[PDB]
Amino acid sequence: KILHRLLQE
Amino acid sequence: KILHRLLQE
Amino acid sequence: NSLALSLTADQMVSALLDAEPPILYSEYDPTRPFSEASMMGLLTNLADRELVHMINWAKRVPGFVDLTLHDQVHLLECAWLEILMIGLVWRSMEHPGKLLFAPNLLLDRNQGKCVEGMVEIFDMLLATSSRFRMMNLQGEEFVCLKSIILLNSGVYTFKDHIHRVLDKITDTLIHLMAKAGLTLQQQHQRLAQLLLILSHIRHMSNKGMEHLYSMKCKNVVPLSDLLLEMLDAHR
Amino acid sequence: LALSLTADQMVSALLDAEPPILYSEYDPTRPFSEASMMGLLTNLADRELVHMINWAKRVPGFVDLTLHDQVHLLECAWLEILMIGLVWRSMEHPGKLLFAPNLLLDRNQGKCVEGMVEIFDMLLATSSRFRMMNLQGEEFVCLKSIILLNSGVYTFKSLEEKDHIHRVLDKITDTLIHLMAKAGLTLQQQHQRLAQLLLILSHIRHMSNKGMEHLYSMKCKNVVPLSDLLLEMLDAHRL
Ligand SMILES: CC(C)(c1ccc(O)cc1)c1ccc(O)cc1
Ligand SMILES: CC(C)(c1ccc(O)cc1)c1ccc(O)cc1
Repeated sequence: KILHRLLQE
Repeated sequence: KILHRLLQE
Repeated sequence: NSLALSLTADQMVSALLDAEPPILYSEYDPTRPFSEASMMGLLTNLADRELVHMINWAKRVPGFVDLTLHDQVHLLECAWLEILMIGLVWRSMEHPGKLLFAPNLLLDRNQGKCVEGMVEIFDMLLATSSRFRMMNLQGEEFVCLKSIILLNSGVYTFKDHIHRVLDKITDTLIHLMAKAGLTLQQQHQRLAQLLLILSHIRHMSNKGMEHLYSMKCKNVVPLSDLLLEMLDAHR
Repeated sequence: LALSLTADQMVSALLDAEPPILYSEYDPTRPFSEASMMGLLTNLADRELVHMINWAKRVPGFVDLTLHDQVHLLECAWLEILMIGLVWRSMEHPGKLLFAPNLLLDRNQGKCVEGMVEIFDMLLATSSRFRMMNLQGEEFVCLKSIILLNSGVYTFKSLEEKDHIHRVLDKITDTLIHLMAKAGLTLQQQHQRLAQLLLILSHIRHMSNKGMEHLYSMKCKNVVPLSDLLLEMLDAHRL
């Protein structure tokens, strides 16, 4: 889940 | 078009 | 010069309230519940009849008959589904969890499943209704919102006259909120909250238009020439 | 925090969070095909998304939401946000869409791609509207954050989440009025302009949905390349 990961990092 | 006729009727 | 711009706040409210179309009934079969063909059959039938009243409602919206016939056609073509939907939502307001398509056709989410791809549209509609309820939307506010949709939705796809009338309707909304005792900050806050919901209604219309298109292409139920022309206008 | 900001602090915060304007790979000599021009735009969009994601984190109140809610708001609003940014950059170029400082297009070129011209015309029309209203940079940033917070708020104790978003929305409304009042607008003019601004968001939602269907169309045609992030954003809307 790219968006989910970018939101975290 | 039906809409035209109705708009005028 | 349009007679619309010369009207007062109360006069605008009265004209709009007076233009309101009637609440129609659906076919009265009590043992129909409920397949896909029958479901969409009842709804499209209802939509077709509501459209006729909508077209004559529009002509009674101040400033509308001052536009060329072509502009009138364009605006209605663009806004027709948004107008059905906001009407549905308004009617459904005092009925949490349910959509009052007609007094004798009050549907809930489970029934939305009956039709393929309609449960998503149902949930959006139901969420809008609830939102309207929790905002304690008034009938005077609702008619202003509905005519705003009529004049606004297709305005940028074409002007000055429409925006002057739109401003006029904005004055009318504020006029109502002041009349109701709301403070200044509450007035502009409520104005914004109401107008922001129009964005969602547009979204629902776009989704509904795609759903109605697929239902067309499935050739499940025949659609009236009128409903087909309103659908086809969205290409 | 977010609910504590003054109108001026809100404006400043949003102005400070503004993402940068990126460049495209456009080569004015290189010949344009359908797959290449859309490739440039999709390549550009993909890079803008990364900045948009990090911009959202700086929008007051956004990080106060669950990760699942942030994902939802961005999934819903991403194309609206790109589009309004495009229209804003295009204000000073009548008849042209400034996708990048080195990529200025008109409706003509928006035909190397099938179905693109309709969306372009809507974008241009919105650009005209911004120009007619003399939209202010301070107002633009307010509108953009409104889109992020509002566009998915009705398609989500999980209601305590929605309640906070509405509080922040009211805060941005106050900011807009504050801006208009400073610009010396009458109370009637303020309310009128506020409406005019929010009504634009309806047409931006419309363009986003038309564009979203155009994207799905390009994907299935499998001619133009779509990034993995862009495919997932597109997937969020199903279609
Ligand atoms: C056009 C349609 C039959 C309708 C009819 C009447 C109505 O009040 C609202 C909507 C409709 C279309 C698509 C949809 O998903 C639900 C309902
Ligand atoms: C997503 C897309 C490449 C884009 C890229 C960048 C941008 O600023 C705005 C839109 C796009 C989609 C659809 C479209 O018709 C034009 C551009």
